[PDB]
Amino acid sequence: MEAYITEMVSRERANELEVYVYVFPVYHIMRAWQRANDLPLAYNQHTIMAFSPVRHMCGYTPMETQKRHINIDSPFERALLERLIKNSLIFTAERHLHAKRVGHALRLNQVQQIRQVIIYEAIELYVNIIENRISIGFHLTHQFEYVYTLQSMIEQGKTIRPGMRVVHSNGRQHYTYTVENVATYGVTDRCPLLQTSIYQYYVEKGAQHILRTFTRSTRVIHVRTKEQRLSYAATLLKPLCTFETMQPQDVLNVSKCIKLSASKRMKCTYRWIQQLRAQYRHLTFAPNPFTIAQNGYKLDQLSTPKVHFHRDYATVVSGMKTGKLYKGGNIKISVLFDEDFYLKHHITKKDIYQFIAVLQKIAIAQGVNMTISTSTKSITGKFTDDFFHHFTEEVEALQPIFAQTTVLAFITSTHLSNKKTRSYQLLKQYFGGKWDIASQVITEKTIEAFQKILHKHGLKNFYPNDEQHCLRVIDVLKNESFYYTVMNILLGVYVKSGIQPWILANTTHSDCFIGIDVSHENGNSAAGMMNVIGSQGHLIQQAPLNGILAGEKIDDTLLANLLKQMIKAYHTQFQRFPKHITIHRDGFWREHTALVEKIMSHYEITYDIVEIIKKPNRRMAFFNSVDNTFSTRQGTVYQRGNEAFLCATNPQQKVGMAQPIKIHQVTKTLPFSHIIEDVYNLSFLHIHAMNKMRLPATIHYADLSATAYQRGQNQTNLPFV
DNA sequence: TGAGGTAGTAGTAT
Ligand SMILES: [Mn+2]
Repeated sequence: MEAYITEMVSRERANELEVYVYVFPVYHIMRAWQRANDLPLAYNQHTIMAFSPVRHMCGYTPMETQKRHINIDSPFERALLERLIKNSLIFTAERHLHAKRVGHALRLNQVQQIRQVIIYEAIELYVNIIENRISIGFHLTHQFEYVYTLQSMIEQGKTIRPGMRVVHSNGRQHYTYTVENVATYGVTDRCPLLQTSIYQYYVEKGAQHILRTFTRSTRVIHVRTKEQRLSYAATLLKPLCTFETMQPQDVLNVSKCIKLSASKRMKCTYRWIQQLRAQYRHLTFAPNPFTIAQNGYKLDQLSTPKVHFHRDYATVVSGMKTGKLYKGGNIKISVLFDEDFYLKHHITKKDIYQFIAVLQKIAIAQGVNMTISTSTKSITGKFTDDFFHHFTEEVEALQPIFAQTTVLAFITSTHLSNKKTRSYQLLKQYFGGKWDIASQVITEKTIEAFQKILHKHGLKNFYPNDEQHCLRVIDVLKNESFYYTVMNILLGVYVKSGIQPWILANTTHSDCFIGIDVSHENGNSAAGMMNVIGSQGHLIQQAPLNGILAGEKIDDTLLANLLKQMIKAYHTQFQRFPKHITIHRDGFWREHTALVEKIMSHYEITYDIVEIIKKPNRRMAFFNSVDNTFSTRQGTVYQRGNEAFLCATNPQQKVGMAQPIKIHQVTKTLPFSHIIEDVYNLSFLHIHAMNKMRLPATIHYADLSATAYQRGQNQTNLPFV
């Protein structure tokens, strides 16, 4: 009943390894040496490192050669030794375990074949030197390949098209290409760039077992990558297998296969790692090197925080069941009903308004009183099927109608999804973007589910302005699974109209939180800076944060202005300066710390900077020796120095296994345990959803805001539910 | 788009 991680710590030391170093005044030298000598090597700017002497120099003379130990005071040599260890492990895996290097991973034995789709297990490896100790980390994954070549595809009657991505796969070979155009040259005719025919090229390079499969019926396919413009036969190329291109039935089955439980995933990972280390011999490990005791980690268990609605509650769900919201008020809603509901799915405006009435009756028990606007009688029927085909042309005149209100847009899913209409994108970029008008979209699927559940019980006649019937519907929905759908819709409306459903019951150790998230994509790098002003969970402001481009560091001046603005916002809304500010960064802190120090020393505020890593590429679990099963516990921390792994979620077997979060503190103002607890506790502020998110609010809402900003979509401040 | 979880969809040959 002990904790495990997917890491190993070597029993040697970084400076106790005897390595050979060559210095040149150099990729091609290393390639020639690997070709001639069959050894693992590594390179850097002008240095080559090896575990054994290189016999054949291939006509190259280094100035000096040493057999020695590395200097652990130089990042250069530590990185070089890490590369050498990684390459030696890859070399061992390729020779003694039958692995292949595909992309950045090692393909392993095939595990399942589903309708001309092959699933291969894979694994990827990481090497780091942590204070004169060598640590090896490893992650399991999956890969997919077809069975049929392009020659079989052209035989079956299909047509090859430009822009399709294809793969050349053999033993110890793997290459990725894009189809340019099918050529009519044929194998017999000489290829223009090849200076001869494909058959002649292969027979010069060795006929082997490839020319035997060649025949005059095969075709020649051009290939376009970068500028090389390769070209060869259709017998060797295969279409790429990826979840995007796979057929929906294959997508369903393959997704059902690559979603393994904790036990299967961890047992497979450890089985292959033990097989690999039975052949590796440059480093040694314990008989069981996978426990956290062997890795130097400390184990801590966190507890669930309490939340505040009007009294303290153990969980969010119970508080939402039988509580009143932290900050209620009045909400002015509207309706955007398209006649396509009635035309295609036989849903009338009367049923929509009965649904909205049930929403109002649910909301009134939570201290929220929302009323329908009176400007929904002039237009009557305006959102016809032709309206959505001219949304940009017909949207301008509707602004006075929907001014200062929250729009409940009832739009059919086809209009939202179809590329000709693009209802969701245009609706968001107009309402929330140009007019700052919140809106919650509901598709016909939700209303059809509601009607089906009504039909299951006694529908009767839902009279308008009837209390007994709406109370009965509320009671029947109380035990339904559609209840969470209703509650998520209501929470979205609340947050988009300035309602705060709950806060943290207890105050955090820090006084204020600032979250930075840069999500660089294409040629426009938008970002979102937050300020969770409360140590209780409140939000005060947000930032545009879009000048930065190409995902580099934030400019010093803009960062200075943004922290100044955030501090001023705290001072104005609290009438005092905060004692301590904790900064959460999404990714790696690449900003300049001197400006932060100067700015927050001018105001006499202590600060801490914390990095949160969304994808640590590691997995943690508890092994139960009695039953031989791996499990996971929410709120588990592995601690080593100023780095930690946190389990902040509890999924079930049908979806997979929990993803840990990695936390890294780069300052020393506060204890690390307090920082870990704050990160965990800010993840219970999912005021938009009934079920729990994994990241803390400072960066979850930051990534949502940045995503909204890139797409072009104290008053309302979180209109992105 | 009712919402989250996870896991890949991610993050020198011719
Ligand atoms: Mn939403």
